[PDB]
Amino acid sequence: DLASLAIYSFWIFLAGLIYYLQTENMREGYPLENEDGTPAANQGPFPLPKPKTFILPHGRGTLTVPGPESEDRPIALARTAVSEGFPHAPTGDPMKDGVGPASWVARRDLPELDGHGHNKIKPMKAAAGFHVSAGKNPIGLPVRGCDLEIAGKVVDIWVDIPEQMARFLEVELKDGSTRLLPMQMVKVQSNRVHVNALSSDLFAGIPTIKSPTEVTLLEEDKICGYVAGGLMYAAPKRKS
Amino acid sequence: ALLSFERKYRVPGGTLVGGNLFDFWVGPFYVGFFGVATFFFAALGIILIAWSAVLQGTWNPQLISVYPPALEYGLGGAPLAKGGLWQIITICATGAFVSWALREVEICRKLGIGYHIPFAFAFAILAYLTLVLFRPVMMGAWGYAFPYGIWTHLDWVSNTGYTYGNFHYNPAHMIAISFFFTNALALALHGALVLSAANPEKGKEMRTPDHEDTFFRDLVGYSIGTLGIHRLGLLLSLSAVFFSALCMIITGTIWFDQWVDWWQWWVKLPWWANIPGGING
Amino acid sequence: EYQNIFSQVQVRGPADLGMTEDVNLANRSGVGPFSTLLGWFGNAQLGPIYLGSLGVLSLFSGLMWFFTIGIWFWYQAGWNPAVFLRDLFFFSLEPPAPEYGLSFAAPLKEGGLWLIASFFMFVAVWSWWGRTYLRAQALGMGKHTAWAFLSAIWLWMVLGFIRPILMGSWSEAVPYGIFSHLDWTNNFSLVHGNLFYNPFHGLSIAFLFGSALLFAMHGATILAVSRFGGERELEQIADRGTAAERAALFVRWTMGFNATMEGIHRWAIWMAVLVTLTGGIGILLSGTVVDNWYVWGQNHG
Ligand code: BCL
Ligand code: BCL
Ligand code: BCL
Ligand SMILES: CC[C@H]1c2cc3[nH]c4c(c3C)C(=O)[C@H](C(=O)OC)c4c3nc(cc4[nH]c(cc(n2)[C@@H]1C)c(C(C)=O)c4C)[C@@H](C)[C@@H]3CCC(=O)OC/C=C(\C)CCC[C@H](C)CCC[C@H](C)CCCC(C)C
Ligand SMILES: COC(C)(C)C/C=C/C(C)=C/C=C/C(C)=C/C=C/C(C)=C/C=C\C=C(C)\C=C\C=C(/C)CC/C=C(\C)CCC=C(C)C
Ligand SMILES: CCCCCCCCCCCC[N+](C)(C)[O-]
Ligand SMILES: CCCCCCCCCCCC[N+](C)(C)[O-]
Ligand SMILES: CCCCCCCCCCCC[N+](C)(C)[O-]
Ligand SMILES: [Cl-]
Ligand SMILES: [Fe+3]
Repeated sequence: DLASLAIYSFWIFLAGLIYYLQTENMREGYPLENEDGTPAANQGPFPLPKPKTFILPHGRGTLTVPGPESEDRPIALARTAVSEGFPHAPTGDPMKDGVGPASWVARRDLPELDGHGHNKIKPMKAAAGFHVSAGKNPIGLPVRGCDLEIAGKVVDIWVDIPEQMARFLEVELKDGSTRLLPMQMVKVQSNRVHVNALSSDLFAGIPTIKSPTEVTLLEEDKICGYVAGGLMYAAPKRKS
Repeated sequence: ALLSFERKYRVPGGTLVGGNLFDFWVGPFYVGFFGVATFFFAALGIILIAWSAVLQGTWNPQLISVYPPALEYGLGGAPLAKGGLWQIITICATGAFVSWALREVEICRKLGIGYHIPFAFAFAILAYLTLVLFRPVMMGAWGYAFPYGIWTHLDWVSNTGYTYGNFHYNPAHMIAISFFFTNALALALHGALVLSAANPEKGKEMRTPDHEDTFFRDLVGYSIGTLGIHRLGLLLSLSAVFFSALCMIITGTIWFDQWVDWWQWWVKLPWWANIPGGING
Repeated sequence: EYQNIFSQVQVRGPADLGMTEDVNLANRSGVGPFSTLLGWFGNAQLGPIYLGSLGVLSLFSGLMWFFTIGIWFWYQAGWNPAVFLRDLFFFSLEPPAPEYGLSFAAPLKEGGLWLIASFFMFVAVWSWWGRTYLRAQALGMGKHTAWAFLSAIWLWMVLGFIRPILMGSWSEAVPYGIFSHLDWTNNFSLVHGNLFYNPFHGLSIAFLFGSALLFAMHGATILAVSRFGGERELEQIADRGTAAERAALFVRWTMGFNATMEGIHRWAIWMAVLVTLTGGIGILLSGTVVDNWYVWGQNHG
């Protein structure tokens, strides 16, 4: 009858849909590799999809996925076992080297632009008309690390102009230079900003940005990866 | 094997129990101590379900059903064949669910990300425990719990609901249904909005978050934004499950009459309770 | 630790008049105020809104639907505001009696008003649909919102329009009332032998529950990786960063399959539209083709 026909029709449609969906989610990170980087023999049941091409705004070219994958940076790790499946030990400083939870991806050394072609993120001192409108203004507060020591003070907020939100604190260190701190990794309090991820001695190691009025997508990743990695790698200096 | 970008994340550490003992993967799967625990509880539960199928006399998946003890066993144990298997399996299922949440915390620590996912998953574990643990304990018998069976768990929903008239009248049920409905709407919009920007009119360049905020403002006058939409989806669905657990923890415990009759507090309010006409008097 | 559910600091700049593209700027309002309250969770800015011919048409229609129902509620209350307040949930604007078939000749007090209000609702919703399509066109975006919106319109069209016509009477349609539309739903299932046996109801429930699982996982994830700029999803599609990598590896290490930044949004749109798509088929077949889902399920078909 007509209802059994409808419910068989649907299950076949759903099989096709799941297939389409699984292959759409294969457009990054494939083909699979062995831990030495050569292509794995077994790539799974579904094949790769035909490539698609994104036209990027503002004259920044195209992207085609799937397409040639390369880390485009050195990975300072070594095998800890003789068979597949075990962890890879850092061979140096995992925070200096950008591995594990401190990892960064080699994105474009360009800033993200808004719908008009201007830099998305600007320090507030250069964003006309932008001010703190609610909450505690962190500018001027000292910054405390997880070792309960003071590493610097907030000298600006870097803001998302089109989305009107704070994205980075700009911290001045005891030697006069500044670093960016992700907003999502600080705790603003009445009389201080507290940073759980980093101990005070690790602030100088935060990657620095090359022009002082803009931050590129690559530097954003290095900064954020570094700060997040301190949760694992700076635990020998965390207190309650 | 490994995603092309995966090797740099497969570092030692982040575990909560065991140190480096179970700090390894099987194919794509992280294991960890709670990976082993999950496998142990799951394996045990499955075996116990197959044993339940032997005692019940059928192997059809649409017919297998593990029932709780009868109501007369109160909150004691019961023989295996008559509710004991449900009791052990219920323990196993809790072990597997909690181990799953904790294995996720371990995955979160290695990856250096926040704990929002396992936290969200704990609300689903909470709704399950309301149905099989908190509510039966408060009502004084395991028998008020639901059976493990594809279709019989549905029969329990119908019977339990109709014990109180049309269950639609539970006011916490009403609120929970709203969050479920609003969640699905917000998920459709969120998916539609990102894709419509990534995938513009043919030959046009990729749009920007600005186009996304412009679209919603043009349409309804307000855009919650790209961080807010994800805050919203988290809150909408966690709320829906919270009010689900609530709508059942109060049913049969503090309210046990027909749910439609609860609404007579509004109607009987003294200033209008005797004005004639309308629908009520 | 900081969770990113609410913002610690709010910043504000000039009001964002928005992207222009091919939009007719003559039809954008002024910006509303800024809400600090909304600012803790999402954006603070209200406005502007776009109102063209379709927008006025849809809004005037929808108000006329709302008012027609509320005028009837006042009549049932004998125009007594205390009765109106007391019995608000119990008032109901019912469709014509079965005797009137699909005819428009039913008297106002016995269904004709239901038809007026349904006509206003019919206009209101389809105008709004064309509006979701044309707002996307002006900005140069895909029509994903309009097509997804179509999936909800389908269930609504089935309940109040297509099924009544196939059944041959307007009385099959849903009444306008709080408790009465709840009763109608309960009644519908009893009369068709338990909707729990309707396999499309069962799938619909799966996608509804699944939608909650998915938005829970997706929103939790993006907040979990918002320390790496994760919520900036379009740029992460154009130029994968460590947020997208870590979000994928969570899903891989947890349950073994892959999820890209774009891919996860295809799951999102489909999980959601499938709720009302399958739902509409389950209602459409109830009473037209299948009288009793329990009986139907006994022959498994
Ligand atoms: C005749 C039936 C009654 C009725 C009686 C009931 C009863 C009875 C109950 C509900 C409850 C609910 N009803 Mg009601 N309900 C009716 C009509 C409706 C309508 C409608 C349109 O009419 C709607 C939308 C709803 C909606 C809902 C929700 C508010 C809620 C279910 C979600 C939930 O608890 O998730 C919570 C999620 C879970 C429990 C899932 C947990 C999953 C676990 C943690 C992990 C699973 C792992 C799994 C084993 C792994 C699988 C293996 C794989 C290999 C990995 N009801 C009618 C009037 N309703 C239920 C509720 O609120 O429960 C708390 C409930 O008990
Ligand atoms: C939530 C409120 C009610 C309830 C009311 C309903 C109603 C009403 C319906 C279901 C439906 C289903 N419910 Mg139930 N159900 C509840 C509690 C549960 C629990 C639990 C808490 O342990 C589980 C595991 C299930 C499992 C299921 C499936 C048999 C089915 C599809 C689920 C789905 O898509 O979810 C959303 C999840 C996803 C999309 C992710 C993938 C989930 C997979 C498919 C789960 C497979 C579980 C498997 C069959 C049993 C595991 C056994 C062991 C592994 C051996 N229900 C409580 C008692 N459930 C529907 C159905 O068709 O039933 C016949 C249906 O109509
Ligand atoms: C006693 C009651 C019966 C029952 C009777 C029904 C009936 C009858 C129906 C459902 C339907 C549904 N049921 Mg059931 N259901 C029962 C038990 C359950 C249980 C459970 C026990 O746990 C659950 C979880 C569900 C779950 C579900 C949903 C999956 C599904 C509705 C989808 C949806 O999004 O609708 C909500 C979405 C809409 C109604 C779409 C609305 C779109 C329109 C265009 C919006 C216009 C808004 C308008 C302009 C007003 C705006 C106001 C202002 C702008 C703010 N049912 C029992 C067995 N159920 C529906 C379905 O599809 O079944 C197959 C349905 O019709
Ligand atoms: C809180 C919001 C929603 C939510 C969220 C959510 N679910 C989640 C997560 C989150 C955030 C996860 O992180 C986690 C996950 O990893 O998903 C991919 C999970 C997940 N939610 C799942 C299911 C699920 N979630 C549901 C609901 C919801 N999940 C909520 C609506 C439902 C519903 C509505 O019914 C189901 C069925 C899984 C896919 C997964 C958890 C997997 C897990 O715990 O694996 C360990 C357990 C086993 C491998 C099997 C153990 C077997 C037992 C020992 C025996 C069987 C006992 C059982 C009681 C029998 C019952 C069968 C009958 C009822 C038919
Ligand atoms: C404050 O008081 C005043 C008077 C100012 C205003 C008061 C307003 C009030 C109290 C409003 C209350 C509104 C309520 C309670 C509304 C509830 C609505 C509900 C619950 C609706 C539920 C479902 C509706 C559905 C499924 C409707 C579907 C309708 C259609 C698909 C339309 C089909 C079209 C038809 C039949 C007509 C077509 C005719 C032609 C000629 C094309
Ligand atoms: C009901 C939509 C959600 C809130 C948006 C309200 C309308 C925003 C437009 C306000 C602008 C009008 N005005 C007079 C302030 O300029
Ligand atoms: C569950 C509530 C829904 C969120 C809506 C807006 C809530 C306002 C939250 C304000 C809290 C911010 N504060 C003051 C703690 O910094
Ligand atoms: C795109 C997500 C795929 C999820 C599908 C899950 C199917 C579970 C429900 C199947 C059983 C329901 N029923 C009645 C049709 O048998
Ligand atoms: Cl909550
Ligand atoms: Fe997203």
